[PDB]
Formats: sequence, structure tokens, C-alpha cells
Amino acid sequence: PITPQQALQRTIEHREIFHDEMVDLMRQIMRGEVSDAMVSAILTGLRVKKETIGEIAGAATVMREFSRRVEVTDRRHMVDIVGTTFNISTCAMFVAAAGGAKVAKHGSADALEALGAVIELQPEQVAASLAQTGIGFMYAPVHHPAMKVVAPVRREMGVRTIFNILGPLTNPAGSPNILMGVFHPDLVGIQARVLQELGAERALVVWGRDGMDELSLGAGTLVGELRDGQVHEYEVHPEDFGIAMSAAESRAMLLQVLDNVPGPALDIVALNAGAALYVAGVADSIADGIVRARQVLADGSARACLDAYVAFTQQATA
Amino acid sequence: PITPQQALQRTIEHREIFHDEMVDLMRQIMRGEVSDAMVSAILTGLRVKKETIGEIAGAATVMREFSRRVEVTDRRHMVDIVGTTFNISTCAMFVAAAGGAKVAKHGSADALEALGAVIELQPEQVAASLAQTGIGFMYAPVHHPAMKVVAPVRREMGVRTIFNILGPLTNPAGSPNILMGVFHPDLVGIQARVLQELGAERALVVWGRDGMDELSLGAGTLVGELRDGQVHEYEVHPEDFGIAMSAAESRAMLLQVLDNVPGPALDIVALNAGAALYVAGVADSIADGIVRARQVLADGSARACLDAYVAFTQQATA
Repeated sequence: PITPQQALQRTIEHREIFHDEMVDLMRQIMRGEVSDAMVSAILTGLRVKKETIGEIAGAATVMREFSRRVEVTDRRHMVDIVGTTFNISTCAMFVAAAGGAKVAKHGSADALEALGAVIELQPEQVAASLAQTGIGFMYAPVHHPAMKVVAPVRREMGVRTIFNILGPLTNPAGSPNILMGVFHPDLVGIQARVLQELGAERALVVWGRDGMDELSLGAGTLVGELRDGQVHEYEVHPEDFGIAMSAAESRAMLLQVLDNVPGPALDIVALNAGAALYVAGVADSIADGIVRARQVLADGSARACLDAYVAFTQQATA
Repeated sequence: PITPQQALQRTIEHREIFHDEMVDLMRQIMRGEVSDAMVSAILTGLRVKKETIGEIAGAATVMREFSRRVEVTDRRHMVDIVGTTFNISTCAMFVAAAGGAKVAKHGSADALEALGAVIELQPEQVAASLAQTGIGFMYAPVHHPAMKVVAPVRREMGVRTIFNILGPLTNPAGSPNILMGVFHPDLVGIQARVLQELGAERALVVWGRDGMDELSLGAGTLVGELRDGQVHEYEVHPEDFGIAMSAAESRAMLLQVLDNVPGPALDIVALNAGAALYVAGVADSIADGIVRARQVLADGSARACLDAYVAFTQQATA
């Protein structure tokens, strides 16, 4: 046990709050037991000091506790796709699902409902869509109801805090494999190691150098890979994979991609979907993932999967 | 101009808020314009980073603006006595006033009213007591009404913040000379330099190594002296001045001192009153201040001054 004042004092001494203390503390916060002023103080102390792997992991453990999980039965080849310009990850999710992955995605939510899908699915219905279509879209307000507790204080502070990086770690479907885009290059090495601490088996954490929370087409992408109990950092470029560099209609662009219309739009989707198939265990390499991704775009099966998903969400909510 | 969010972001980048920005910021805070959560965040960022001379001086400049000043006409040999076990400074104030200083003291307040004095004096009445008796006691709620604005957020945080060190800097009577006891040895060098920045002519800032906010009798005392545009730090011991070391009745102890009853109680008062006479410009040295202090204890004029003060406060408030 630790009290909020003790935690504030600890950050004032520039010291880390230990994993077990952070668990105890975040539980009090998420239960609504800590005042806005005490929360903003603790969040600031953490931010000035900068947060450690232990602090982030302990906090994310509690965020998962307050999340509504999705209990999927067939956990073969899962990937949790998460991030921080059209809906690239949303388009890539149908491609990866067509190529053989079970794809869980957070939310994009605007894209799917203007495409025919229902968004207000209960966690039991997401489990059902994953089983039937290989696609699991998780509407954040449904799966993260306790975030309302700290929403006003976060809005008043305005600055980024630890909460800005905890959401992506929640993984409510419990995928062992994660594709995560991040906001800042520092977070590539941090989040890969937090994921390892949280028990992920495989992860790719990516930041495009042109400020993209995904594998970019306009610059190199920094990648942090968790594999076989180890984290390795490296950089990829579109040219490595045979792809040229590239500097209301977001649904138009999405739809043209699934129709196999060539262009930069298709290429960035094929790239990111490829990465998802690699981390899901379906593809031997990212390059191999891209090949698979292109084939399911070409045979129209990525399109068909979007349609099976929509149709599912409309039948389920009747 | 700076916004509270900009100030919070600045401390997050471990950077100092400049003197002019701090003035603008503290004015918004003291006007009640900044939410409790935003204030606690800014205070925490400042505390983790640790505050600079510029930040403290700019903030204290605003505290003075929101204070109710005392306009004393005869400013010869003034000393502002301020701090953070009986009422030593309160007892020393009558001794120093008897020895020739015009003494302004913050509040102790409990001691004086259980001695006959009225405490709720308006700043114009304090000016009158200083002119008549050489004693000016300033009841903090009267002179610092705006501190109510941040009192709840300070109470909720629990930890020390910059406000804990701004109060002693307010100097509502505008004495050029200050005797200040502090809470922590770091504050000796800090506060001497903040006082210089605020335009003090002379100061002694003291911390007893046994945890005393005054010149101690049970250990050495760290002293920071501002004199002639320069700050010098050194240590004093009771033995340096010919005083042996020493390891409801607070009014009894006070009263016996003014009655010239020898003991450790008298000695610590003579010591601190001596320091006050030195910084006020009355005495050539601290040692010389102690001699003067002992003489006004012995001739009963320190006692008479307490009585003149009480009588004044009872006549003024009728």
C-alpha cells in the first residue's frame, strides 16, 4: 500500500514508484478515490521525472483490470493492432484478417459506421465477430468505461501524461502478438519493453520518422521488435520491400484500396498489413507478409471480409 | 504573458520559467483564475525541477502585490523578523525594540493575545504601533487575504511547495533589513539571494543545525548574510558569543525572560535579539547586539515595551 500523498512525495524526490506501489495507487485513482488536484500533481511528477518501465507496466496492469475484456476461444495467429490521412490501420485490418490473422483493433470507429458496421458492440459480440470473421473492433467507450474517471483532469492539464501511453497497452482480447504505432521515437524502445514485462510473446513497435504512428512510406520507420524474449531495434525503409517512397474521401480512399486500385494508398496498407501478418505468426517475414497482403487484395478476399464483418455487426445488433 | 498550460509544459521540459513570466502567471493564480488541478500541477513541476532564484523572486513580487502593506514613516533601523518550544522571536521582538530597532514581525499571534494585546489590527493601526512603540505585529490573515485562494489546493497536496517559502519574503512594512529563519539548510543560500534580488539592503538568513528556524543554542547555526551587495555564508556557535550550549508555560517562559531571569531561555532570546539589532544597523556586530539585548533585559525596558505595546493595541481598537 501507498497513499497518493506518498506517491506525490516520491516523484518530488525524483524517485521511482515501484511496480507494486503503482498497482495499488492506480487502483485508487481508477476507483475515483483521488481528487483531481492530487491526480494532476502525481501525473506531473511522473512526467517531469519521466516514467520507468516498472511504473508503466504496473499502471497498465490496472488499466487492463478496469477494462472489459474480450474472451476469444480460437487464439491462433492473433494480432492486436493499435496506434495513437485516412484510416490506414482500419483498412489493413481486413487485409490481415483475409491473409489469415485474427485481428483485434481499438477505436476509425467513424470509418466503420459510415461503411455499414454497427459500433456499439458488447464485448461478447466482439468475441463473436472475431470467431466468425477474424475481425474484432473494440469501441473504446465500451471497453474502457473507467477512463471517464480521469478524463476531466486530463482535459484540464492539456499536456501529455502517462495515460496517453496506457491505452494502447490494455489489449482487451489478450493477443500474445501486438503491432503498435507510437507518438515519439523514445516510445519505441520503451513500449517494446513494457509489452515484454506485460507478458507479450511478440511485438513490433513503430514510429515513422515523418511523424507517423505506423510504417511510413515517406521516410524510414524506427522499429522495436520483441521476439523470443528479446528486444531489438532497427530501421526499415519502403525501398527495402520494393516500394517507392511517397510524400468523406477517407472512405473513398479506403474502399479503392480493397478494390485493388494501385497507388501509395494501397502500398502503405500492404506494408502495414504485412507487418501485422508477420507479428501474428502467419508470415515468415515482413516482406512475406506484404506478398500475402497483396494477394488477398488482388483476389478480393479482403473486400469480402469487410462485407462479412459489416453483415455480422448488423445481424448481431438486431 | 504566459498561460498556465504553457507554464506547466515548461516545467515538464525541466526548464525555468522566467522572472517576467512568473509575475504574469502568479497574478493569474492569486486572482483565482487557475483551477486547483492546474495549480497543483504547476506547483509539482516547480518542486520536482526545484525553483530558481528568478522564479522565487518573481513569485514573491506578486505575493507583495496581493499583500496589505504597512506604510511606516520613520524607517530608521527597521528589521523584519520572520520564520517558518516557546515564542522566541516574539520575545526577542520587544528586546530588539527596546534596544533601538523598529521591529516588524509576522504571525506568536496566540502568545500576544494571551498577554493582553489585540490581534485584529488593520495595517494603518500597525503603522501606528510601529511609530509609537517600535513594534509592528502583522496578523497574517489581515495582511495576506489572498492566500485563501490557494489554501485548499495546498492543504490537499500536503507536500511543501513554493508557497511555503514566499510568505516570509512579503515584507509588508518594507524593511530594508531582514532577519529570517528557514526550514532547510539549502534555503539559507537561496533566500539570502532572493532577498537581494527583491532589493533588500541587509539580511541574515539562519538555520540551526538541530532543526531550528533561528539562531540555536543546541548546535551550530548556518548563516547567510547579505551585506553591501554581497552574500556570504558562515557558521556560528553559541560559544563564539560566550554562551553555553543547551539541549500555557510558553507565556510563563516568555515572561520570565523579560523579567531578566537567567537561563537558556534568556540566552536564546538575547542571541536572536542581538542578531536583529545587528541587521537593523543599531549594533556593530552580533556580539555587540547581544550586549545591548542583555542591558535592555536588565533595565526592564524590554518589559516596559511589551506593556506599551499591549496598552497601545487596547486603546487603538476601542
